[PDB]
Amino acid sequence: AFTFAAFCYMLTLVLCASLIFFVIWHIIAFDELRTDFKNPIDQGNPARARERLKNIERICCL
Amino acid sequence: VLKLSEQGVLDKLKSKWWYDKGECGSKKTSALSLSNVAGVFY
Repeated sequence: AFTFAAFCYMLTLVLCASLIFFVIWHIIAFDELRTDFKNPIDQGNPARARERLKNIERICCL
Repeated sequence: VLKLSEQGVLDKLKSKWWYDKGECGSKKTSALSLSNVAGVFY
């Protein structure tokens, strides 16, 4: 029957979706980082270098 | 009969044929239980 442990399990079940969301966000951000890294890292254009650096910083902050 | 009663034989037979062969078992708080308010948590 309903008890303290069952309620704990329900609440953890609801809160584990958040952890799944967080890890999915992690892997998406790291896939973007890989797309930036494995792709040529030439920074000849100052604007391109600044944009890439700010993207990296933004993802790290996130 | 009296000797058996003092020796406890009759009580043992009583327990055996009434309880040690019963289909059922052998044998409190007014505080609200979690079953009363389960729907709230659900």
